[PDB]
Amino acid sequence: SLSAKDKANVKAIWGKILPKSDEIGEQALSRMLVVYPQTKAYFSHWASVAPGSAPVKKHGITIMNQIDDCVGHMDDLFGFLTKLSELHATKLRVDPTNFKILAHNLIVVIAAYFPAEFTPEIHLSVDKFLQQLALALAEKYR
Amino acid sequence: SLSAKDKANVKAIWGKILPKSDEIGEQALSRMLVVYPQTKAYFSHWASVAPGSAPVKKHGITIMNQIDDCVGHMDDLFGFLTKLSELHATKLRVDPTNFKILAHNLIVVIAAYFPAEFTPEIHLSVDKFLQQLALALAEKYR
Amino acid sequence: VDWTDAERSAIVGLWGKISVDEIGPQALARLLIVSPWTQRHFSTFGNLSTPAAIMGNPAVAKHGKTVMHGLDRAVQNLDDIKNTYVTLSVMHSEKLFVDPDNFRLLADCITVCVAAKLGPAVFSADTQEAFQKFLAVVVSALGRQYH
Amino acid sequence: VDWTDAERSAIVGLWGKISVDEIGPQALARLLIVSPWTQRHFSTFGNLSTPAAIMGNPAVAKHGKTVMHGLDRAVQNLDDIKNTYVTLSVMHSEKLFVDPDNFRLLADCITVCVAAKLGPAVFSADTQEAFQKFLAVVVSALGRQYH
Ligand code: HEM
Ligand code: HEM
Ligand code: HEM
Ligand code: HEM
Repeated sequence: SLSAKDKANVKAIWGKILPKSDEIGEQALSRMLVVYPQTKAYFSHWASVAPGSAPVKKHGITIMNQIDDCVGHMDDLFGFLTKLSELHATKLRVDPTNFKILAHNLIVVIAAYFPAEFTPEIHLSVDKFLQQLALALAEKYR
Repeated sequence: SLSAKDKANVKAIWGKILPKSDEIGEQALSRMLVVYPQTKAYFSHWASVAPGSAPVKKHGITIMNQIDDCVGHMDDLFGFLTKLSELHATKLRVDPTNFKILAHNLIVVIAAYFPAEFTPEIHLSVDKFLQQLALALAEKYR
Repeated sequence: VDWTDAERSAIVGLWGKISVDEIGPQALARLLIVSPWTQRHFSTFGNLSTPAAIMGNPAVAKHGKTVMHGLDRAVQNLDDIKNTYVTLSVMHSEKLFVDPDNFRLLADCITVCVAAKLGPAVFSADTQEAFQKFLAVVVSALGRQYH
Repeated sequence: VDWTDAERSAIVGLWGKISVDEIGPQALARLLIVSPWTQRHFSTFGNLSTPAAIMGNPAVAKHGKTVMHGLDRAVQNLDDIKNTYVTLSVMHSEKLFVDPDNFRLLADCITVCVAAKLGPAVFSADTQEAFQKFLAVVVSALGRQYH
């Protein structure tokens, strides 16, 4: 569970992330696909899974918009994510172990874009946030 | 989170487990230690980590007694495990990734002892239960 | 991978006491129920509406046998498992689009079914240690050609 | 392991362009804060009670340097990493009792610190692919002698 300090840290770093949200989403998704190619199994219907390609940019925005929205729902991430959990479980049938893979790549991207701001304490809070987000996405499985 | 059907399935199989609880604990712990020797890092202070040895039998009881009690608290596993979570995190400093390893070995042992009863549906509910138990043990970390 | 003589002996000995034709169908049916996202790949296999339907499904069963006999050549040459699965690996990646994490989940179901079949004395901690090591090498080999 | 020429060049180039004496302390401090159970191994190293204390801790800094210099030999021979770490693996297991999952967590902190230092254009997706592969081989090698 997020403490008040964790929540404050997440909101603070998102102040930096927000103006670059589309680019950060593209970067994070691109890195997930290339660095962890196991994840490509879900995206073979796209015209490309290359970094910076049209489908990757488009879906990078979809992911990051959702994560941006979650920053405003940190008091009840599970309820906020119920319909999206159902979608990933029942419609898309995504093995939920992949959620932490995306989280890792987003962390790497945030570090790359905001090195001075992404201190170990901020990193800890962001990791706690993204782990809870992953669990919320896994909630309606099985 | 567990459905009523999951809870009923867990209680039903625990009716088989309880008369053999001590033996099942020692089998599950023995297999964790031997099959996943990464876990031995936490038990170097014992006289032995050999299957069926006195320290392994004693601690297998400790673990299973706790999991047995959890079956009676399926409506609030997180609350029930709050102090045990803080103990593993702060006193023992166990990397929480290990909790899933113990769960897997317990599942293997239940299958070995109750093959006819441990159907895939029962297995599914037990896995859901042990995954929640692991998350409850991880809840007070960081 | 470096096998100890004990591990080598235990893998060959264990494999020899199970019927791949029985365990395969049980493991695959178990996977589809315990990790149900895996059903993504078998919707053409007929009736999968219920656990009972999955358990009685003859197409699932035939395929479980194929999976298990796929492990035969790994047991046959424990020293060349990486190269044994090259073709199978690209097929599962590029043709079937199977998330390779599901190989791990299937292997865990195979372990459960073998333990249920043989019991805790025959499927001892040391036998499980060797079998787990074997399954991990196989699972790595199956994911090897994913790019 | 079967490195592509692109992977080899990416790893060697990356390693040559970072300051290991800078990155090591950063990564180890990051590990102790983000994965605090790792503090188990460093309680003789002074004050670790707060993030600031860990980040300003000189013993932690020196140790982070030796970790990174420990990776030099892997970079110097990408084709023999398993043998490079055999004795270090025995040591971390039998003398130090380090849970080898912490190797993975440290490697992830190294990635974070390298990304922060180099930025997203120099530490591109392909460079990260190669560096992740490198770290995975090292982590495997460090865990190999645990029994
Ligand atoms: C963990 C953070 C994640 C978030 C916030 C997220 C969010 C989303 C959202 C908002 C959608 C659009 C759903 C709709 O159609 O209304 C989506 C779709 C999708 N997601 Fe996720 N997702 C996450 C992780 C993942 C991961 C790790 C994978 C697989 C490796 C994945 C696989 C997919 C797929 C295949 C689609 C459909 C895209 C398409 O068909 O073009 N998701 N996700
Ligand atoms: C996931 C299910 C688990 C349960 C229900 C459980 C339960 C317990 C309980 C009840 C105790 C006694 C606490 C006390 O002193 O009051 C304990 C101790 C301990 N646990 Fe766990 N535990 C679990 C998993 C693990 C795992 C996976 C590890 C490490 C691989 C671990 C490491 C330890 C250690 C080292 C002790 C102290 C034992 C000693 O020093 O003799 N636990 N556990
Ligand atoms: C122990 C791991 C596995 C092994 C050894 C294995 C092996 C095989 C083999 C030998 C074939 C037949 C290849 C041929 O026709 O030439 C096959 C096909 C297939 N496997 Fe796998 N497999 C494994 C895991 C999985 C998993 C986890 C899934 C999905 C959840 C999967 C999905 C499939 C599918 C969909 C086919 C093609 C079925 C068809 O003909 O329609 N496999 N596999
Ligand atoms: C990238 C992975 C790692 C590498 C390459 C590495 C390498 C090394 C090396 C070269 C030494 C010096 C050995 C000697 O004095 O002969 C060492 C010592 C040590 N390592 Fe590691 N290590 C790694 C990860 C870890 C982790 C994750 C931990 C604990 C969380 C750890 C705990 C220790 C401890 C406690 C010592 C001895 C400390 C001392 O005596 O001052 N290592 N390591």
